[PDB]
Amino acid sequence: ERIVLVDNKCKCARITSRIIRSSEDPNEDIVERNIRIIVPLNNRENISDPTSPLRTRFVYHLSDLCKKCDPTEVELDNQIVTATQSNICDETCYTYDRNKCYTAVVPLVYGGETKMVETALTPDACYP
Amino acid sequence: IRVFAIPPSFASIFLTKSTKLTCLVTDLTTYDSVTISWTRQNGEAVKTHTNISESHPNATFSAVGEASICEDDWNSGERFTCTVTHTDLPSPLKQTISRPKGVALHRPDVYLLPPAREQLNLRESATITCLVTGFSPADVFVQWMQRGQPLSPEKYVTSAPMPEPQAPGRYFAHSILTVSEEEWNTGETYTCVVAHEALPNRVTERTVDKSTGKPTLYNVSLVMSDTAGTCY
Amino acid sequence: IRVFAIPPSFASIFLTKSTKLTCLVTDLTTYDSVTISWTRQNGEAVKTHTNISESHPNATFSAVGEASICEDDWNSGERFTCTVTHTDLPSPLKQTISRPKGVALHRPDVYLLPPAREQLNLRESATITCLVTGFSPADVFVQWMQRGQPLSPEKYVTSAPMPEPQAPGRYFAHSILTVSEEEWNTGETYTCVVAHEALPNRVTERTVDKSTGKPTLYNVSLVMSDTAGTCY
Amino acid sequence: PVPEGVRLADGPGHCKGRVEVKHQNQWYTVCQTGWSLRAAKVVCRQLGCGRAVLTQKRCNKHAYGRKPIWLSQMSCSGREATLQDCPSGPWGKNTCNHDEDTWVECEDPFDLRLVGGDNLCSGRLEVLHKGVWGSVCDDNWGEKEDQVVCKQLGCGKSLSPSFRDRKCYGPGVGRIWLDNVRCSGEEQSLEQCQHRFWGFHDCTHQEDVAVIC
Ligand SMILES: *[C@@H]1O[C@H](CO)[C@@H](O[C@@H]2O[C@H](CO)[C@@H](O)[C@H](O)[C@H]2NC(C)=O)[C@H](O)[C@H]1NC(C)=O
Ligand SMILES: *[C@@H]1O[C@H](CO)[C@@H](O)[C@H](O)[C@H]1NC(C)=O
Ligand SMILES: *[C@@H]1O[C@H](CO)[C@@H](O)[C@H](O)[C@H]1NC(C)=O
Ligand SMILES: [Ca+2]
Ligand SMILES: [Ca+2]
Repeated sequence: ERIVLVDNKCKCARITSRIIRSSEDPNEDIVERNIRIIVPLNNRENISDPTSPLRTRFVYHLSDLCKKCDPTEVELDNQIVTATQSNICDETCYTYDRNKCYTAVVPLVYGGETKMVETALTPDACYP
Repeated sequence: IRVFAIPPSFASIFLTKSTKLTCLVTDLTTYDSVTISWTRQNGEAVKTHTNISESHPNATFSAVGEASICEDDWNSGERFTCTVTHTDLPSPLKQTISRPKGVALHRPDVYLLPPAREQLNLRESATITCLVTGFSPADVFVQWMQRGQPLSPEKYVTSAPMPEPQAPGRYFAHSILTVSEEEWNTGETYTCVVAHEALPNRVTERTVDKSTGKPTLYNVSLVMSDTAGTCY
Repeated sequence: IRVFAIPPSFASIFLTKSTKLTCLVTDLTTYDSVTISWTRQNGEAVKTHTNISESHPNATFSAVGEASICEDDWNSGERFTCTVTHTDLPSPLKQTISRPKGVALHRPDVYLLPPAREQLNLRESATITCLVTGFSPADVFVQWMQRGQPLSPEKYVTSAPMPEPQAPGRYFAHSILTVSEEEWNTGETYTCVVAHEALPNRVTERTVDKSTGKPTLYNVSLVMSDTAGTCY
Repeated sequence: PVPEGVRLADGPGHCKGRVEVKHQNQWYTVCQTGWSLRAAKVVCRQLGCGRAVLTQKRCNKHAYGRKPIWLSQMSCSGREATLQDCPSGPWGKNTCNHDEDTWVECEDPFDLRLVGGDNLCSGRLEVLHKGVWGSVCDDNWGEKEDQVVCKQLGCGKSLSPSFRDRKCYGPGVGRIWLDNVRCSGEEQSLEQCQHRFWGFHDCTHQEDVAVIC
């Protein structure tokens, strides 16, 4: 019955909130705030850079995670108008995305050919 | 005995998409048909729908004369005047009307306040407040919507835009939507649509329900896994 | 007395874009200019710029073949032969070389093993091993780069692909990189770029440094700035 | 005395323009006091355009385009398919208070194409929102939207590709229109399926999606 507030997939943070009915009285029901954050201990600071240093500090601004500037459509009396959902936005992130695929260009040398081939940083998402 | 000279606001030129201009002559003196003729700078009579008002409680004759000139005349900044021609009590009134010229533009920082926990304990009449503040031309239109469908206009009262106390140039305007407490306690989503000139897409929608409100117990879990490079 | 029959590996086709062919003749006989003629199925002579540039202690001359056979002709899987014309010891050395037809393609599942702490405690050198394992075409090309520029090919040692013990159709190779102790302890990221036929992208790269490879110390710092408030 | 087909003329195409009406082979322009997006939805649903967007009651010079004013006033419920279904009861009362006309602007109808294939119903997926032919994203691309796209063109069912023919059938050039297209299998067109906003994606062109039917 819990709804998903954000389901951010490159900063692993699944914010859900449920109004769990703790009693028959509908006033003392507590509004839960489940924030499930999966912290990659082996991912680097720039995830598209293999040679980047390992990430030691993970900072999760939940005001930035809960941001919404996909403009929704509301229906007025004589018009359909795009509606901005937040005043915050008008970005670095720590985990790979399962839907996306990230690539890196590495120099491969056989003598002096120096062919700049590409490398699939994750293998499963590019070629399932 | 009173008169009005209402200009088209940003409400009446956005939800209806037609700049309606009327000078509400309100029960001055018993006349057969109070003619109302809007005029431009040269002074020709704009084609005005002159409607005779219904029987007032004070029963003196009133009229509503509206002429829907389009957006170019109001956007150009040209003053108007309805030449209300008086044969009975012959005192002509030049009720002038013009757009605000050269006013500033500041974005409305709209916030949505859920009903107070003190108020919900009385089990009726939850009041949700759409605090629209920080708008400079002082013309704001606020509509409350349920699930994308607009609410009744009697369900909410939007205050007139009063000046901001701290900031001199900006203004603010409340919107008290009174709903049943059993409606708000089911987590029903309430959306405040606010329209103003300074907004980029010209309409802002903020949503509130019991899930969006301040959580009384967080459930933070920080899974520290060294193998999940991707996300679950 | 020994003539190589070295085939074009997938490195020499994937990087140089031309299937380089050779049959290096070492200390065979005293014949003035050892004539290497690359012969196809039809037997016509392709352009063979034979190179004589190696000095032998036995005063026996050397010859290296050269063929510009295209990739589509080699991938059809035909039996090739340099028909070496001999006037001294006139035995036609029809050396046979062909593609293994119908072999399976299993991608290398590559792991980068950081050097063991026992070799770290010597304070002399560190040995980084790349475990390119489980590849079926059995022609591996692993190249090392130190945080962006490629390393020297003589700095690392690449083992020949031996048959994998626990799986019949797989082959495994080692890439041993012997770097200094103070180079490893500064935290330079060492990459294992391996090129192979069997991957869809044909090139993958794994990365280790001091922090990533071995969990000697995990300085994690988690900051949750807001942890409150409204969210929708 | 009833709508006999409408049109949106004197404007940018057949989807946007001044709304009119037909009765016993006289073309009558429409002017109403009670007119909202409901009557716009009925007008754009009848004529053939995609979806109603905006409706004004705009000014003009009264000498130009003086078709005679449709005196019967309707109040459309919103989900009516045709103006026959709209209640046009009162015939005779003049309701056009001011000498204006109604300007309905509909969305252009949905044209979904498979571009890049070898002249079958295959290739990368391309959609038409307003005037731009653009691709969609594959964030979460499943079989339900696959068979929805295959049934939109009327070209059978999906063959369930294994990303080889999906990758080899074009990288796709153009603005990405749709992201996170989550279908159900029963929608007759991709516009009925939920997605992100039109053109508000998070993926590049290399993350394009092809559909093989
Ligand atoms: C993370 O690494 C990637 C790859 O090195 C960076 O992307 C490069 O950005 C520069 C500057 O815009 C471009 O010239 C390159 O072509 C990009 N390379 C690739 C493969 O996209 C990226 O900028 C890095 N991010 C940060 C924050 O440092
Ligand atoms: C540990 O991480 C914190 C977080 O940024 C950093 O300030 C500190 O310098 C780090 N210490 C070491 C020894 O890496
Ligand atoms: C939320 O709290 C419940 C206990 O009330 C717990 O079982 C559950 O695991 C929590 N959610 C998460 C994501 O940890
Ligand atoms: Ca994708
Ligand atoms: Ca997406």
